[PDB]
Amino acid sequence: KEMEPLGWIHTQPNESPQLSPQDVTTHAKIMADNPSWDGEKTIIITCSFTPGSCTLTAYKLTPSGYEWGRQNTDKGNNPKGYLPSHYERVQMLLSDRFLGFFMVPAQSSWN
Amino acid sequence: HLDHCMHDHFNAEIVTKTIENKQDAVDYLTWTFLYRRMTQNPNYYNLQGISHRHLSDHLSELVEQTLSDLEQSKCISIEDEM
Amino acid sequence: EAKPKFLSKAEREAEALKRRQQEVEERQRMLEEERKKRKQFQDLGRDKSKELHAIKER
Repeated sequence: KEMEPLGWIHTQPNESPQLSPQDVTTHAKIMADNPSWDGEKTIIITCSFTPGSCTLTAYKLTPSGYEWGRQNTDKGNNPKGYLPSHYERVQMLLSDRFLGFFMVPAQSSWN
Repeated sequence: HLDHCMHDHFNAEIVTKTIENKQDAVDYLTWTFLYRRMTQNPNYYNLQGISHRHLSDHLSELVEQTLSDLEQSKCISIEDEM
Repeated sequence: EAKPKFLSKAEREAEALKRRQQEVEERQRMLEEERKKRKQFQDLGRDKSKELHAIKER
């Protein structure tokens, strides 16, 4: 409650130069169902597993992308009407200067 | 560690008429090391800030707890609640 | 200020009630401005060069 929802992070098996259409539909369904998710401030960090490393890319939804992903039902890898104007890469950077924490479910675990 | 061992000296300054009201109980408590350490290490003393509101209300809760302990012991008497 | 004033327990909890009413009012204000930001985000998707060249060449 002291913090605001900044979106979500997820891992990818391998690096794509574009945001997934499943990620923009997931982000826009979460936005359409939760009014505490401001589309300017919420992102999708993708931690793609490159060889021996991790490549992190944060993406934001444009107002075109939230409208398309809200109306979308095609859960495939190439749905109709999916453009690279549906997202914009936002600046994301790392830190030794402060520490974050985690929240797991209480009764069960996360996986 | 005066906030746990307070009631003796509050009773003693009350019978001296040093503490004649609860305002002078806070004013007497400002002379202690407890007041000087509540502003430098607040969370040792269950404080939440070094501001005048936090410090004044924690001192006022301290004195109105110890004087409730002294009036419930019938050691002192509180008129007009002050 | 400098000298901490005594505040009575009724007065202390009245100040605490007024404080928590204030910050629940700014939480409500921030939530309805969040609704405003959300509606705003939602319905946005629904000679001279030659004379400078002359100065640079000079």
